[PDB]
Amino acid sequence: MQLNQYKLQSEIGKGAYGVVRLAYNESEDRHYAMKVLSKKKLERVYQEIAILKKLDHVNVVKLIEVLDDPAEDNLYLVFDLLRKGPVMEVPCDKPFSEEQARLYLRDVILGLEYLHCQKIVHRDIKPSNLLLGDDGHVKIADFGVSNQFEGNDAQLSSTAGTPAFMAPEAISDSGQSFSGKALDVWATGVTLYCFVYGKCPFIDDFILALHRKIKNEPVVFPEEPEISEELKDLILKMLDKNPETRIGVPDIKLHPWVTK
Ligand SMILES: CCS(=O)(=O)Nc1ccc2c(c1)[C@H](/C(=N/c1ccc(CN3CCCCC3)cc1)c1ccccc1)C(=O)N2
Repeated sequence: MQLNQYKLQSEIGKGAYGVVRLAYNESEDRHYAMKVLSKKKLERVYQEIAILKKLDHVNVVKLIEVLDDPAEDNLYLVFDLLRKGPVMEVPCDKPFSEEQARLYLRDVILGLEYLHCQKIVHRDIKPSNLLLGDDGHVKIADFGVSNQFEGNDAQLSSTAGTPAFMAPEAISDSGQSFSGKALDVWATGVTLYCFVYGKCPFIDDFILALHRKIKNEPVVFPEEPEISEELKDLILKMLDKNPETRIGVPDIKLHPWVTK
């Protein structure tokens, strides 16, 4: 299958959207990752995809181009190919070192800072959505649940993303909207915990039990592997159940663990 300048080759991943496939550009001798969406599965989307194409940061996966036959179902988003794939899948048998987790936390924070400066909240930060670049740095991927906002923050009502990474305020009977940036800090906190432990801080196969744990249980650090008191401090501030006091990106950047 040829799609303009790309030869579509084998599948490398699948989802609710559709698939991701290798796309060979012969005129460049470069492979790409082509995300093939179904329009029936998805007006407003065309505008959101156009915002995503404007994004340019070393810790955000670059959307190269969009191909579309309006008379047909498929929508093709062409991205940079990162052949090392997701940095981690949870749960896993062996986590990263604390030192390695730090380099990846720095990447995510810089990427997130950049997205928030561009008035985007990601809403699905998690290890499997962090692609490992050939330069050793992670790039934030999967913007399917992201939202653009105006002003200083997103104000949100609906829940979206991955249950195990959703902040308490997003799943609580608030009768009130919640701030989108603090959702991304929380999710990054869950992610950070996954980097050093290989498992989420709140785990349950039963969604109501998962929600209860997220809302009601404190973070419990496994006795092994041991981590630094400084990392524990950062994780507890990022997983503060109160979004009003939960640490922000500016302070995360100044945290002693991050700067050490
Ligand atoms: C989950 C991210 S997404 O929403 O699919 N977006 C996205 C954007 C840009 C990308 C990608 C995805 C990938 C991407 N790369 C990737 C995925 C899987 C592997 C490992 N396989 C192992 C089996 C043989 C082929 C290679 C290597 C690279 C990917 C696709 C689907 C799910 C997770 C990761 C890539 O290289 N660039």
